[PDB]
Amino acid sequence: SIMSYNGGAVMAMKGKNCVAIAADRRFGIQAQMVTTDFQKIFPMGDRLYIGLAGLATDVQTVAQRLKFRLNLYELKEGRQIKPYTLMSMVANLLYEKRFGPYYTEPVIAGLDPKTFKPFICSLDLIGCPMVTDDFVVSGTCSEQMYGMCESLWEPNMDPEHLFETISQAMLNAVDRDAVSGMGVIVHVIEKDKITTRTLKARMD
Amino acid sequence: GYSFSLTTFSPSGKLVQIEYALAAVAGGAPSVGIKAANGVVLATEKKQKSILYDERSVHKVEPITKHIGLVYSGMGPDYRVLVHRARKLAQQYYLVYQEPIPTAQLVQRVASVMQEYTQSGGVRPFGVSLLICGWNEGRPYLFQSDPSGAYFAWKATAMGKNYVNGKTFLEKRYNEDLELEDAIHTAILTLKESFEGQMTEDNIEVGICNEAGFRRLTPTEVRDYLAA
Amino acid sequence: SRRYDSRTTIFSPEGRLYQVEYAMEAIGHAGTCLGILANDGVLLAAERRNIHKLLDEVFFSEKIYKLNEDMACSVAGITSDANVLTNELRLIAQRYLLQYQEPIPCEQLVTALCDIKQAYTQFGGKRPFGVSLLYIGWDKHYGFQLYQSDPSGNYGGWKATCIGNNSAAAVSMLKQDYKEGEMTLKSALALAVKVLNKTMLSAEKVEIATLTRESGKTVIRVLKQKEVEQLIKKHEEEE
Amino acid sequence: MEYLIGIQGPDYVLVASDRVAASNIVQMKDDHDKMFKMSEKILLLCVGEAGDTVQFAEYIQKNVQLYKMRNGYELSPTAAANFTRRNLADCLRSRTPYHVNLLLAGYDEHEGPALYYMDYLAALAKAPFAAHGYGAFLTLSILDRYYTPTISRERAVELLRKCLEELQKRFILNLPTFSVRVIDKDGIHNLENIAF
Amino acid sequence: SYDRAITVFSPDGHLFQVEYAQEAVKKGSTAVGVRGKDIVVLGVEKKSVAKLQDERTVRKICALDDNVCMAFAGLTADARIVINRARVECQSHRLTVEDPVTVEYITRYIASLKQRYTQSNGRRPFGISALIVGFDFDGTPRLYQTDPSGTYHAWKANAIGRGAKSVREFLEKNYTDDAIETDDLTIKLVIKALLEVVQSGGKNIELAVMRRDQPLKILNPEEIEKYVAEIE
Amino acid sequence: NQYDNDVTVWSPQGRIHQIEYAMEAVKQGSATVGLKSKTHAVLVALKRAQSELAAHQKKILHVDNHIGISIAGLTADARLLCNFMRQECLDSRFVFDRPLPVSRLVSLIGSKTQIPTQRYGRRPYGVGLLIAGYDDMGPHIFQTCPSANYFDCRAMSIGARSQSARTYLERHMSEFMECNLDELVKHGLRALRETLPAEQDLTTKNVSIGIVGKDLEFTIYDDDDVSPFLDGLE
Amino acid sequence: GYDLSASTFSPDGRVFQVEYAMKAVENSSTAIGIRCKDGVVFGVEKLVLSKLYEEGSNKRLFNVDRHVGMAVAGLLADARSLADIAREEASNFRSNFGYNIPLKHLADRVAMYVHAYTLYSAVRPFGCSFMLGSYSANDGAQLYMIDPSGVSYGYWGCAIGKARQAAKTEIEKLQMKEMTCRDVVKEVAKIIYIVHDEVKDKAFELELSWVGELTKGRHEIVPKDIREEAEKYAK
Amino acid sequence: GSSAGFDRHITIFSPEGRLYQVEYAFKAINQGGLTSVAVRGKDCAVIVTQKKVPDKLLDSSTVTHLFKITESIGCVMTGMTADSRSQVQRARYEAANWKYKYGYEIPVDMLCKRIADISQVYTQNAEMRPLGCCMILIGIDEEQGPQVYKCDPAGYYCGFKATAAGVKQTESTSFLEKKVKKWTFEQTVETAITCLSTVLSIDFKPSEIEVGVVTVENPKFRILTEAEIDAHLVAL
Amino acid sequence: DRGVNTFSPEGRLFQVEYAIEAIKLGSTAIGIQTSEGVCLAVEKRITSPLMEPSSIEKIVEIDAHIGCAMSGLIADAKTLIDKARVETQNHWFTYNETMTVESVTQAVSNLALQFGEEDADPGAMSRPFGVALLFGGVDEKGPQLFHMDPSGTFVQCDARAIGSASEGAQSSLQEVYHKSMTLKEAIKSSLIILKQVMEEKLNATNIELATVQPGQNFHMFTKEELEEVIK
Repeated sequence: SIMSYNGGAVMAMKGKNCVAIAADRRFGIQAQMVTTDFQKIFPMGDRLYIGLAGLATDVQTVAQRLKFRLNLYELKEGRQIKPYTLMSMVANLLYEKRFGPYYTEPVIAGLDPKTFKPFICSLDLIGCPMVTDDFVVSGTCSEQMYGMCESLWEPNMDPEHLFETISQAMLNAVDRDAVSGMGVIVHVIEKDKITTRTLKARMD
Repeated sequence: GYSFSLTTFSPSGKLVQIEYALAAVAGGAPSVGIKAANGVVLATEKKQKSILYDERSVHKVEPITKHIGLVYSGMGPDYRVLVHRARKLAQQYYLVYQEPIPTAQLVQRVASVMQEYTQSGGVRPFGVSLLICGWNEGRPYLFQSDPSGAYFAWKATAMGKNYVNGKTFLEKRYNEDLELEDAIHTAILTLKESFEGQMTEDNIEVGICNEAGFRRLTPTEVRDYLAA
Repeated sequence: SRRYDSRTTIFSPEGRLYQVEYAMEAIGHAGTCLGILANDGVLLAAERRNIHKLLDEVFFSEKIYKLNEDMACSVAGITSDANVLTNELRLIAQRYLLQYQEPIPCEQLVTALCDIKQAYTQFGGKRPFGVSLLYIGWDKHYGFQLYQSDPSGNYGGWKATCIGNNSAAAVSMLKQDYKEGEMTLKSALALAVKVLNKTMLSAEKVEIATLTRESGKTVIRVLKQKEVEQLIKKHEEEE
Repeated sequence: MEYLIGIQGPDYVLVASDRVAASNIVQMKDDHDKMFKMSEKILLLCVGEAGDTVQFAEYIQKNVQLYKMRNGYELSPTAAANFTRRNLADCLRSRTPYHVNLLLAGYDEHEGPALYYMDYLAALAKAPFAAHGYGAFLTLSILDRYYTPTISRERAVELLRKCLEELQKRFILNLPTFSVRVIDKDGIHNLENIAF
Repeated sequence: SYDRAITVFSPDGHLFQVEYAQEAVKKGSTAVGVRGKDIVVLGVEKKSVAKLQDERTVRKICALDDNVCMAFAGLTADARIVINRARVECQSHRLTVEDPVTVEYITRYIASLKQRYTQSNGRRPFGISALIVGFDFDGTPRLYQTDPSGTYHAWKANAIGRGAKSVREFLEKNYTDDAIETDDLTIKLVIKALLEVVQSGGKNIELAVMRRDQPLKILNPEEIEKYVAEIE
Repeated sequence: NQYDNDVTVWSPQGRIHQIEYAMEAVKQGSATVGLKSKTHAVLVALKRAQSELAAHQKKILHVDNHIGISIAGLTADARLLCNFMRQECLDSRFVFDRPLPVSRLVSLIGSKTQIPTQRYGRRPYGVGLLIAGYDDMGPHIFQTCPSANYFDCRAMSIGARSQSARTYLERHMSEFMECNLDELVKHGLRALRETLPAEQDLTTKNVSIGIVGKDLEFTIYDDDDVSPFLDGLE
Repeated sequence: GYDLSASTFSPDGRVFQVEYAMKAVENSSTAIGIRCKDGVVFGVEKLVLSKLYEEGSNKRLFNVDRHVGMAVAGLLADARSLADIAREEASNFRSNFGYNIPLKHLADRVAMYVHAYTLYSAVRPFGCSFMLGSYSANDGAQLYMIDPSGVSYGYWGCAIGKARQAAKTEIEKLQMKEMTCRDVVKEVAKIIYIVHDEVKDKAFELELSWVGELTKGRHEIVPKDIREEAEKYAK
Repeated sequence: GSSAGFDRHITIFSPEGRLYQVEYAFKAINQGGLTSVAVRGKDCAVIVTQKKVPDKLLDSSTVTHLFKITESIGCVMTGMTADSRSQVQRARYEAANWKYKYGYEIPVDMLCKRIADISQVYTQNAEMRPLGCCMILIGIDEEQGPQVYKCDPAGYYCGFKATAAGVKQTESTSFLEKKVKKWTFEQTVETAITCLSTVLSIDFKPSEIEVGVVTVENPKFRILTEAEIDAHLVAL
Repeated sequence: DRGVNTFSPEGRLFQVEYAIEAIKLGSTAIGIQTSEGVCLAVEKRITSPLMEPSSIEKIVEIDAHIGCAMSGLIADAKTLIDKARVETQNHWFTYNETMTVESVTQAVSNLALQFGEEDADPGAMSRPFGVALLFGGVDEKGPQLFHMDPSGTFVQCDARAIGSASEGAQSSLQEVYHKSMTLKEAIKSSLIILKQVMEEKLNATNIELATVQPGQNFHMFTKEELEEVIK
């Protein structure tokens, strides 16, 4: 499969007044690991992040083209883009290559620039948006991520509690997947701070 | 078609064609735009003065979208092209961002189209000044795009015939904390300072803009506002 | 078709392009735009022409535009023409950043727009853009920079320069007031106020933007009403 | 299969590649150069399809040289690595896709040494050390076990020998000679060819 | 698209547009060029000597490649376009052919472009004159000069701009085989020719040099002040 | 004045000056005579040599095996139309495997030459043609011009001072049908002599001859082969 | 300078360039058309401007279709191009709808194509008028006339050219509605002879065409016998 | 007013801001010498027009200014003949295109707008001139009843109760004004015929004028015959 | 004002006529055809002494058997010269044989009237070439000398002179020319005539000379060769 060529997995979780986004760090061609610190999550604002799983080349291409459009958008109408508006912009960008699309399934996580209301969503390769009120996953180990997320997620979780839940979810999900792992990075977005930590994961 | 420009620079550094297009707007029917805290109001003189003409047939105040309305001064036929372009520009924006285009965004996109006709080959500049109003993020907006392509933000402005005397009177009655209802009376009062005969329910068109969106008032509504 | 053509892109008897020359006369009547480069920053000071009691504030700036993260510009002349050029500048910077994954150097951005203005005075049969620009920015090759282009596509780097209405009197007052190498942002701002007062001053009649560096990050910001007001009072004390 | 290898040290980046140009079952050349000089302190190592490598490598070279010509300064290792990834990614879904695997080595005055790994699908990855080809499977674990970030230039060359020696005893292909270069603050230096 | 013929013939067989483009070159800054034994000098007269102007961004002497450099006179905006085209052609010649371009090759290409703008629809001719100078693979100093019409010639010493007639005349009775004996007399020759036309000669004279197998060097304010004092 | 610069500008008299200005080129060229019989069609052009050392310019060109032409006016334009005529003739032989009827080819030229006279910027072909061919309807003589009008004639003459040649043809246009080859070629040479001034005469250096008949493919006679036909005139 | 382009209206609302193209049609020889009870008869007074021209050269009567005839007047070069255009419309029509194009539709199509050259300065208006005639078993006999501006009307008797105002009068006298093609041939031949100027113009040839029930709805030139039989009766 | 450059030759603004070329196209509408009148009733729309036919050689059955756009829409052209047919041809195409794309019949006001939009392009583009013709459309609306629209060469259009175009336009609107200031099918037809008659003072005969109508009970557009027109002409 | 394809009242295109007036300002070129070969000569017209005489090239080799001398606007000639070169190279590639002198001239004569504003793309000539050409080569018909001008009209001549002093040179060619001249005699007469219509003292670096014999290929006389012919 083309989507499992490089591997990878991204996750997004909704808390009380915060959101969390995590991803694996392994970059590799088929069964061979090249690096262990490949960026998958990209900042699209002060409190707006986007995770990208799938073909490594498309992950960088879509991430670079999204920044191009986002930059122009913010200059035109001097204001930070809203979480929901960024999802539409990405969908549009993905649906443009309807017949021969990018091989990446983005995950958006962030807070609104005026109300700080948690927002999480995930789109498919052709740009089909899907907003949820708990969590969204994307990657080769999506089945394992669902299992972990479904049984661990709790409504109204505080930043500390939210971080632990998304950490255990990703950690245990990537350990049951061969082409995913080599480290986990987590971004916990609050109202006045962004905490970024790397987890103690397996390296096999 | 021609590939050269019809609007060029003169010795003094002026674009005569654009300046001659502003003379067409100045001889047009008077238009009034007033921004009063909780909304915007657009009013225009619609005197057909011939009796056979069906008042309801055409309209001067047109909705560009659910929250944006439009008014003009100058050539009517040119205004129809801009209104159709503005409606297309708004729908295009909504197909990409899935959210109503901000009034400021639409005014820039429409002004860009008007600037294109002052530099392209084989075409003359539009002979119509626009007055766009809208409501986005709990805030009233009032803009004015002229034939040259330039646009400004206003609180209250007059257009068309006798606009110089319309602004002075508008500035002597405008108040910061003014409500829509009271703004609809000053907008009609400034329109009645050059209405020659008697202002009726189908003699002038009024458009209001608040948080519920843009809508064209009706004869019944105008009648009640005209009595007071 | 050959009788209505005004021939905008052709040479004249003395070897001069008339259309370009006429477009530079339009920039001489526009609002004054001045630029002063300091050691710790660069500023832009444009005189507001949109002055009216019924005029709303809405935008964050009327004459100053942010091109990208580390660059801002000031236009002069046909405002509608300036809207086409500023949008092209942002598209040029975004294109460079999508290709090299790094900010575009100040001179490369100005050169790309000057190549577009040069093309309108050579072929196409269209009138040129009647707008003069002033670029301020910071790059990793030459630090703080101040550029200035014109309708013909010509452009040059300056230490301090002024364009628009009464730009000749400002330039002459800038030469006898500028200190090559020993100019600070605070002292640069004072010089800008003394130049705008001479070629004219209220705080609503002017717009001031500064571009400085803070923690390996460019910061562009327009001085506030109060922020400028104080400056104007301090120049009155020396007068 | 061709072999590429790069090792980034504290303030230098060492690169090496095989010098064999083979057709069907015979080595037509034994002293072929797979390294392309992009600038004063930038080296591009390219391997892959017959005419694709040179065609792609020379296009990138011309543009990087053009950049300096009109700007005065040279493109940095990072900017050059992104420029070449963009170009390669634009041909991926195009009519004529370039099937080339490459390593970009360079030295920036402010960023220090840099080593970039780019596969044929145009995925750019920065690394302390990287390799390309079928011989990368037999030498990546050797680098893993002995590479340390503060490795000296003399130790880097010794480490490279071990990898090249592994190919002589384990690889089925015949790669006798290797081109060895090093990039630092002074520029690109031509080290003695390692032969067996 | 604009397809109107801009340059056409006149009653007495004259191309007015090309003659008007050459009139613009006479109003431009003076640029002299001298071809020495093992050195090539390019001097230009900085008309605008503003103290608030960044001198590095208004230079007239550019570089087309590692062995070819050039100066111009006339419309500055047109020169840039031409220089950028010549730069792209140099890299194209290094791609297809596996060697550097000769000075005449790029001069021929720049002249070819200029001529094309004098016989094309919807476009005026370039209003500049170039003084291409450089070295070939054998190490021979070349000095070519192109004009708006599209005709190029190889010279020994040439000046273009406002005071080109005077400089040329002065150069005619000053450029010998003994006047360019070394790498200092050639520089003193270029400065001498520029000094008899440039107002307040000294700080208004930028000049770069190019020696065999060597990049391009631009003498600064101090280096050029020593040559201006030496003369006296 | 204001109605003689473009071809798309009708004058107040219902004329197009530009089209008439292109007809002046045909009258400034060397005379050419084309006459036919019941089995043959010939053309006799008076090649003129401006310079004394220069060679007389060709006037008769080859189009096909059964079609030949004689130009008058603009040389470049004549080569432009000739190339088009050859193309059409080659098309017919390729598609229908047979010679393109002279009348059909003449109509094609009329269509192509008309387009330029109605469009802005374009100009009319400044060349007069004398087509001589032979198809299933016997020998033909067609005359085309810059106004895109073509006529089927028994005998024709165009070029400078060809009114005398034209007048001579009318007096003898009754014995051409029965006229034999040599007699038919003498009448054309005699008619061409009238255009020439009293001083000079028709030599073998200033006369070209194109002949096309039933079993005779379009042939041209230069200097040596022109003698046979020449020798015999008075 | 209001009459230099076709895309320019004059002060009194007139397109002079279109009126100048109709002035060229008035210099041409007179062509007349007459529709009888079962067909249309065409007659042009072809002016032979040279004795070297072959009898039949520069014919002003064409065959746009098997059932359609076309009589022209004005610029022959322009008229020939319009004849080609009419041949295409009729040919295209048959390929699309599967049957012969009605004369009214052919007139409409060509008239609209002629009207397109009277709007811009990029081209010039056609300088030639023409009549279209055809006969159908169900449609009957039709006769249309298109002028330089693009106006096309149906007629009973029509004339265009030099003496079209004098040839029209001599056409109203005849009762073509109750007449027949065979009898109309002579009538038309006589009309052309009366209006022909013999004091200003030179010599001319008589061009006669007809379509109707006698030719089985197919347009063709009037036979030599009939042509000469009507030529003697008109003399 | 004043003049500058080529304002009187092409569609470009003049010193006073007027389009002289468009003004000259309105003067070309009266070069046909005819006059059309349209009156709106309560259950119908009436279109009557001068039918001048001088020569008897010219077939009068082909000289009509009344054209059918669709099955429910009819119109009357006034001005340059050639321009009028061109415009009518476009209207038929615009109406057929609308039905194909949207699945329902084009409203009369929408067809008028579309035609007016096309006429406005000639006023902006300088390469081509405006048409010297006028159009008046009548028809029955699904939920509005009979309609009467008119669009001129300037690109401007409108809805009317009663309108007139041509040489006799001013007087026709002055007479219709009084008629609407103070209507059945018969009353409407008579009113339109009267207006045209009194304005020209010629006492129109059966084959001197053409009448086109549309009713609520019979939306299909049709042209009254000579006998039918004579039946309404002998009742006034 | 008028278009570039505007005919005059006489019947000549203005543009072409104006381009023929520009050919009477360039340096004089002389062509002579003999049985031993064709010889081409042309004055270099050196403006200043600082300019390199070799940089000026008025005589170019179209092919091995074809030479070409021009006059008028030299920059316009380069466009035509390249077309002639490619034309002969295409012929060789397609028919494995050399192209005749008449064929080459005709192919280059087809670009003469290929200009015009309207109804044309970006890569089209806006005006006609202001230059006259003199083609001299050797084919199956022996030595040949064709002459092409701005109107696209080409002819054949034994001795033709183009340029500012062509009128004067023509007379001298008619006086000193017969149909039995040798190649060496043609060269001598060429220099003599060229030496009378000049302003500068004709030396070995002031003029250009080239011959095309049936045996050897197109050859450009060297300084020594030119100096030994001036004796």
